[PDB]
Amino acid sequence: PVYSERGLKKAVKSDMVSMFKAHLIEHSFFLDKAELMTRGKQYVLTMLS
Amino acid sequence: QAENAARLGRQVLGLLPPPTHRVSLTRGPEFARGVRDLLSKYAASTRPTVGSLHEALRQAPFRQPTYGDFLVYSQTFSPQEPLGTFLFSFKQEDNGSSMDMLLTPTSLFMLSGMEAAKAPQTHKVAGVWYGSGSGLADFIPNLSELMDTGEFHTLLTPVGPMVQSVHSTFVTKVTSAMKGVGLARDEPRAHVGLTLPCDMLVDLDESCPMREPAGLNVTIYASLVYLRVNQRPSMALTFFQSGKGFAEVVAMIKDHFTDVIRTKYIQLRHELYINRLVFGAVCTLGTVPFDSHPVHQSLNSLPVLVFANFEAACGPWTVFL
Amino acid sequence: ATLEQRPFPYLATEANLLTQIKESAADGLFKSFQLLLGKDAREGSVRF
Amino acid sequence: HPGFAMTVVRTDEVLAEHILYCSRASTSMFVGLPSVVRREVRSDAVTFEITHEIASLHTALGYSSVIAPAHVAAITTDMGVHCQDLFMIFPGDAYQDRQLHDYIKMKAGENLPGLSHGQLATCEII
Amino acid sequence: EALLGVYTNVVEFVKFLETALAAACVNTEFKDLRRMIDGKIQFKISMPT
Amino acid sequence: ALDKSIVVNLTSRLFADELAALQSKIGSVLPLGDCHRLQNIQALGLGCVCSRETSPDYIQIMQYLSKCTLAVLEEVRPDSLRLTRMDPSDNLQIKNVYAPFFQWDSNTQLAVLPPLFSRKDSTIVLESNGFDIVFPMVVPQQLGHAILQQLLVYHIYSKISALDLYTTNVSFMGRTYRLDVDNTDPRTALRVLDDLSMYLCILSALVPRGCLRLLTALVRHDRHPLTEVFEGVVPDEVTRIDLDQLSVPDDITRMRVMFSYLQSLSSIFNLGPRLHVYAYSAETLAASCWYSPR
Amino acid sequence: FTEYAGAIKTITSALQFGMDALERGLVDTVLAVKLRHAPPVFILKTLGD
Amino acid sequence: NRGLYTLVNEYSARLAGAPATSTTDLQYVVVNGTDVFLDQPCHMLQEAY
Amino acid sequence: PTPVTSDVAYFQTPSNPRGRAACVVSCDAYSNESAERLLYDHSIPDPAY
Repeated sequence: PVYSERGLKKAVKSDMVSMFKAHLIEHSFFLDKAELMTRGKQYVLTMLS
Repeated sequence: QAENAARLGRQVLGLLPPPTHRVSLTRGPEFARGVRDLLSKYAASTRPTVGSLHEALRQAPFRQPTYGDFLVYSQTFSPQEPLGTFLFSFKQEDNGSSMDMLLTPTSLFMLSGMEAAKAPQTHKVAGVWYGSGSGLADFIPNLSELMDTGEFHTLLTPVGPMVQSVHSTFVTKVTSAMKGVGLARDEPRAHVGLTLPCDMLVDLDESCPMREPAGLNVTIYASLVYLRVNQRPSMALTFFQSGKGFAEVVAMIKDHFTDVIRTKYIQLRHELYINRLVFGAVCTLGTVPFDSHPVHQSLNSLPVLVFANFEAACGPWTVFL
Repeated sequence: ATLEQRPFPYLATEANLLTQIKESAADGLFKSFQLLLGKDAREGSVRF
Repeated sequence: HPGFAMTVVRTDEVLAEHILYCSRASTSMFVGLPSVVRREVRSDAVTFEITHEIASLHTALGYSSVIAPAHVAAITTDMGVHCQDLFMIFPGDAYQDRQLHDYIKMKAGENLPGLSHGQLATCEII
Repeated sequence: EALLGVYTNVVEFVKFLETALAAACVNTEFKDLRRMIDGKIQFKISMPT
Repeated sequence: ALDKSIVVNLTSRLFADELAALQSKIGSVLPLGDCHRLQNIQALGLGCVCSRETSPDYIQIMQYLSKCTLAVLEEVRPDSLRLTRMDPSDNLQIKNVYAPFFQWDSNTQLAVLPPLFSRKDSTIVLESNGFDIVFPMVVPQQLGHAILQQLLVYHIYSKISALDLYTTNVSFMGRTYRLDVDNTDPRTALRVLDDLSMYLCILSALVPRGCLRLLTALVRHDRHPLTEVFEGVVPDEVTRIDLDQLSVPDDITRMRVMFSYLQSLSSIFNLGPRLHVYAYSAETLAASCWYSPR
Repeated sequence: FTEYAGAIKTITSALQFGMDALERGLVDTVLAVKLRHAPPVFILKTLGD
Repeated sequence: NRGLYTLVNEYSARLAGAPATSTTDLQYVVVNGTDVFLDQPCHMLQEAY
Repeated sequence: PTPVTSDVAYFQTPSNPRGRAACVVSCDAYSNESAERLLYDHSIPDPAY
């Protein structure tokens, strides 16, 4: 609720759609991205919590 | 059976005007104890309850309307109305003892003869409550001549919203409301608000803002405009809603009827009749409180606004131009 | 399935229901709601 | 390239969550009694009013509370390369020929119905 | 057709004195604060050399 | 019953300078924006429409003044201003500290006007808060009209100039005064004059001929105390119109429309709200009056 | 009776609303005083030494 | 220009001159100071990054 | 088909092959006439560039 405490204006939805794109690319197939990370269990657990 | 008459002992004696505050001087300063409604700041506690503030809710101001009892032919007042319409009392001559003539704003739309597209919605609705328009004009044979010299606005006294209509076959009994909020008959403890069609009402405060002060008051005005269409005289009745004060609205109305004034006075470069110079008039139909939302409704469709907390305070007709 | 404002004996819950109601009801999270302001927020009357 | 060069100034806005620390007993608080005021009595409703008054005094002389930027949440400013239109700020000043002034204003420039990357941000030119 | 559940929020109050925010303050009840014009607290600091 | 009180919270402690002038005018009438108990100081002044850097227009200021609710001061605490309210239709104590002083009595009539004589006298600026406060003026209606009579005449003869002793002086029994015009926006004060051009030439079209013949019989020999405007010489126009013969039923239809257009001139010469004083104390300068909007 | 006693439940819950929205006024205005007297770290740290 | 102890007190309590709007389409200047919580560290330091 | 002078840096960032962005979640709700100006009006620059 930190994003929509102002109400979904026109400048909030654009800030919120730009995070739909950035989370779909960076954190997706996380159990496959974490086979090649150094951290591993630290990445999956903060993804799954 | 006296239990049914004991209910009238409660409800009549409980519902009376408050008495005059008269205490003899020999009793002492007991008269200060009889002043309860002037006290306005009540004590609050950590957890107040209704048992703490039942005395604060008991003092209420003394509000009461004054009703008008009208006995109308059932041909003019249509047998089905939305129970909050505004009323007018046309008066030409005392012919009989008690037969009175009342004009709803859709009824005065038919006596006018104004065109269809200038009020495109109520022309369908006022064409089905009434005939061609000559079912009412047979009462006033002077509608061709009351419009020429301009005596029609001097024969309307605005009355206020409906309260109750007891309808019979030939005669309809109509009870209106003056001075304030009329008490509703069929629903108990309710209040009849005033209903205007969305078509006649012309809102007046409207801004982008692109700042105007708030207040307590906004006043509904009536207007009645003498004009000519198809080389025949006809009137036009519009409503206004603004709390701007009377010095502005007369200038605000003239900007609304600019094109209507322009089309008429082209004609009197050729013939000047002094009776034709009078143009319009403006009445004050009573105040609405601030920030009440006019609630849209729909009846058969006919979109009809409604104003809660309306109180009626009639004024004269002042001739603007 | 119709909404109605009849004076039911509403039951009380432990969980809060207030998180993001201002912009979820306004953007249509759920169909068939009605907002009541001020003196309208009351259990009105019974009529059978 | 015209004869001069130019520098450009923006702004930026960051939604940040903050940590506020406050030491103990740093303000003395005074709490009065609430009262109930009845007013704006109408025919549909009667409005009330519950009021309350507070005195707050700072107990000690040193600074006793410290706020800090802790966690970036979003960037709102979009860091856009939109430039500020001086035609909007100064509408009175114009050229002598009103046929040429309506020409240059044609070659430069509520018009935006939606924006994709973020809230647009104006730049200047020095 | 059936009513299956008639549910309603209850807002539990949170007193100021039972928040831990009140640890950073000193709370005194003062019956007639509307009577007061101005408060005042005076310091005397001696400094040795 | 009902309550009326407005306590104005304020974000900085006032200086002893500006607290001394407010304490001098403890009974005063000033409008404010919204109808609530708690209120910012940026609604209290009349200076939201009448500022220094903006050229004020006294018609639009007066046009602003019939919209607002009006308030009376009770106390000036060093933090918060405390004000009481004026509502229809309520009896209330009123006290004039208004600096261009006039004398009232019991059963007098009043009205509220913008400051038109000395604005620097009638406005105190608040240096601590940055927002200045403008006090309006309360005037009895005989001088309430006569100032608005002169201000409409002034904008007529300022436009012809595109001098002052005839246009900026408001006359009254015993005293003469100066209107305050240095930077006035005439555009709202001329739309009123545009509508006077509408009424006045229609009044010239339906002039009764018997009433013009009454002046051709009067001002030549019959000299009266209130006809000294014409100075004993007939106007050239009045001799031109009375060539026709007089007939009674022509002027009956004329004088009714003469009558009905004089109903309309109230709408263009309105004051703001009105104040019907029923009792006024002389040595205490308080009064008692009931507020009537419109 | 069930119209009466359902109308006293409305007017209490409208007046429990008044006090329990005024306990929020303490917690807001106490926190608002603290934020007016809270200069940031980067200013106050080098004054601390 | 004044001493820096006065500038620390004024930094948190006084929203400084010419701020910007938030949440709205373009960069407007906010005159309604009832809500806006911004803290701008670009006046005291007098820089631009 | 595309003009031979289109930019290569358009084909690295993930946007649509129209040349103009088509995000309609950003604009106002139920305004069909205003969402047509994003897609096809060329009085304005596209919301990507």
